[PDB]
Amino acid sequence: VQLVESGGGLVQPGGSLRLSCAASGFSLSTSGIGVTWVRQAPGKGLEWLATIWWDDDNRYADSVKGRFTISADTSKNTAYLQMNSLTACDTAVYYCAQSAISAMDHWGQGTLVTVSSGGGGSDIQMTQSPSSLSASVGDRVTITCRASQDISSYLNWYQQKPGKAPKLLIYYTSSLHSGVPSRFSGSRSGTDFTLTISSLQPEDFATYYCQQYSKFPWTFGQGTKVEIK
Amino acid sequence: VQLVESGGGLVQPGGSLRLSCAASGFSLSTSGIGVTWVRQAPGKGLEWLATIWWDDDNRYADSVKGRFTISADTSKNTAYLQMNSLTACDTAVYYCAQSAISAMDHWGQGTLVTVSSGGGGSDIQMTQSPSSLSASVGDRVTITCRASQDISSYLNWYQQKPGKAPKLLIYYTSSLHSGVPSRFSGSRSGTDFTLTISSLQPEDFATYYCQQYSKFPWTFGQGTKVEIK
Repeated sequence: VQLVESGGGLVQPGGSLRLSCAASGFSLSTSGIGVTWVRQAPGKGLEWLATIWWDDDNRYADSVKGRFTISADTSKNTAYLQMNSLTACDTAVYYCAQSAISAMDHWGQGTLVTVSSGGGGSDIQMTQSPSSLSASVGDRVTITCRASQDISSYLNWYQQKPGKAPKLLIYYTSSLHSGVPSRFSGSRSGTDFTLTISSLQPEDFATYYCQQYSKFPWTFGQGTKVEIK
Repeated sequence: VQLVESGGGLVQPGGSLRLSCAASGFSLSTSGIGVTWVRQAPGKGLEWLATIWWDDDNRYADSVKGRFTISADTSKNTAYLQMNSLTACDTAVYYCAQSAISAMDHWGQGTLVTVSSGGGGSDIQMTQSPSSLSASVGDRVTITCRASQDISSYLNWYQQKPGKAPKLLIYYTSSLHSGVPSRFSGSRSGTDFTLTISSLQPEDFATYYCQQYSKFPWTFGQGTKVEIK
């Protein structure tokens, strides 16, 4: 028994692909036989996606429901996975496997599906430090942010409280947004950027984010949570 | 200036939603004005999605390209995010924000979009231990796996080598797949399951996965990598 897989490749987001899985040495119409699709994102584990049985019964995972359909064509003795409206989160090696009556056997060799519209470059990665800090009212607080490439001074800082939308604090590295208290300031060293709170006030416990706009895509740091001691 | 957001909610995978963002105190047609959409997955940071400017220029992130479209309706002074073919990975609070000429200001209050077809229950979570182990040829090796609920004996074990498809080793807790060497065995204690390799051979360095089939969705453990010392 063999399952001979084909299809896959690099496709733009929103696009569609059909994977095929030709059965050899058994018939998809035989009572007890099912075909299952499983995927494995790069560096990750195994995720079940869908199973279809000889009697038409079928199940789908929520990760593909409403977008992918599984089928078995008894005239070609081939199973298919029709993927529509693909996203970057669907990037993975996709396997078909024989199910029988219950365990997955005789897996296909897998095919990589990568969903991307990008060139070969990388987005600008913003790294903040620390990811959390503890402070008391009255403390001086400094938060740092660095970019994976030169962004000149095209950096903004935002504050976000739980359950609230972000608020702009500083634009273009050092310009205080009008209405924001002057205890907030921003600076850069040419390797890094710093947000300083000269004397922390009770209303300043929040999460702070940097954001570059040197180029699209605009990207944010991971956030720094300023928490009470 | 205010941006008044509306829309969102709980929607099935593959479905569509339109978010709205009504401008107050400024006009979307004014030179220099843009509207940007940003999202925040539960517990995570901020992700830029798309910007549209008064002069029609626009940019989209790869995470939404081909599926979502942004627009500005000058007759209603309202901006929109049309979301199509939604996935679970799109679950997040979505914000609109005013851009101007460059920083995001006057953010909307955010709306939660949750993409799910599920009831209120949880999938069965399989936890293996350890996630990696070091061994020498000839060693006895034991790998454990537990389920977040009672799966009886409906558990399989698989082996996966780099670049290869998984291979079934044991089904229904303790049944060796024919052709697999007898040094592999499986057992259960009623709280846990164990895969044992009585004497590790060079061909056994691989990653091992457990998998439950008590119910759909079928779920896998995170894997245990058996590596050389």
